[PDB]
Amino acid sequence: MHEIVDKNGKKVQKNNLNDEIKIIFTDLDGTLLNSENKVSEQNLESLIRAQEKGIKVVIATGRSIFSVENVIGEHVKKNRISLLPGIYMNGCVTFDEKGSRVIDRIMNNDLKMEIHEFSKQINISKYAIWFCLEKTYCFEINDCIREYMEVEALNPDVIEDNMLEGLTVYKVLFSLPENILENTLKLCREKFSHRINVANTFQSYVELFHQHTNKFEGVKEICKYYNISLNNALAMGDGENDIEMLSGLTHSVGVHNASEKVKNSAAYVGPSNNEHAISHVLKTFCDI
Ligand SMILES: [Cl-]
Ligand SMILES: [Mg+2]
Repeated sequence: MHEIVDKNGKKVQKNNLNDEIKIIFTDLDGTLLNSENKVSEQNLESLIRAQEKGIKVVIATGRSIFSVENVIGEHVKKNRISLLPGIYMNGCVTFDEKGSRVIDRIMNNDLKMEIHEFSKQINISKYAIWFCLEKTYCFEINDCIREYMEVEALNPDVIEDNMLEGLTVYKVLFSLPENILENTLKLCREKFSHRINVANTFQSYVELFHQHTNKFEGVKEICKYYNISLNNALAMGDGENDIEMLSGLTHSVGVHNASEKVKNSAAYVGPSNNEHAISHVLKTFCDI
């Protein structure tokens, strides 16, 4: 499966498009990266041609820039994928090309502690990874924290419970067991509606971050930087934390592996992340 189709299942054709796509925003895990957390050669080959044609490709991830650099560092070192500008921590940390934070949305400290106390009260504090600007922290290590470290490719430093109060954080990620994902998700959303964003971003990850921030806020700021109209931008993703940027832009692609809620928010449905998604996006929308 290597096609991109609209809501009616009709293939998108370049000659039918009246908008030049100048910039592509793409999620990392589950979108650009395959199940092996690698950039396929087909994708890599298309990204090279994109640079040649001056098409900007921007990462839009819940990850920090640091963990991203650890996963695709080889591609960054060869200047084949730029991390700046980039949208990180679900928009809460969005950088321009100068590494300046055009969005810097820290979590309120009272809310931080309330989330923390709540997590301990329901015993998911052990699964919590707290994100500062430069470092991540946890309170213990278990099979679920282990599972997080392996995929994230950047280990949190272990700290005591009392230390969280002194930290300035942007988000918390709960690497939960699959057997308490659904219920824990209800409790967080019930407890913290109109207080903080709650999203099941990847596998059994539950991320909490600034209520009025998301990836699409990052998209708007970066498009504004380069004087690019949103109509000349394209977003692609697979997760709940991509919904805002997929529905916010006229041109957006939900990869096949995405859920139905995610696909419905996107303008188009494309190949899975294991099927060289961005390669085909670049073909259809930018003519290679
Ligand atoms: Cl993500
Ligand atoms: Mg994803």
